[PDB]
Amino acid sequence: SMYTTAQLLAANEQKFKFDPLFLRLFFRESYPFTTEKVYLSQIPGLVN
Amino acid sequence: TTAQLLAANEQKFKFDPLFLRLFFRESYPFTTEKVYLSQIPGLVN
Repeated sequence: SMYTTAQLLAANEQKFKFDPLFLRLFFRESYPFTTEKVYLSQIPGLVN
Repeated sequence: TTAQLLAANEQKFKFDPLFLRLFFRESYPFTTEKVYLSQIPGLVN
């Protein structure tokens, strides 16, 4: 029952900066593996 | 004694609307008692 008046003027969304350069830049190929575990192997190449 | 008024300058102080001209545009007259300003956090973990 309030008799006052109000007129909205602006509603601004403050958003924190966030930009993914590391994902866009180095990690470029996606391998979705359906199994339980993943294997990674490195072979040394020091021949005496 | 006669005389004549050849020149008469008007003094002025260096005044210029800079902040209002640069940062304040889009005037909004309002026919309302009080105004509302609102903002949304937009902060998610």
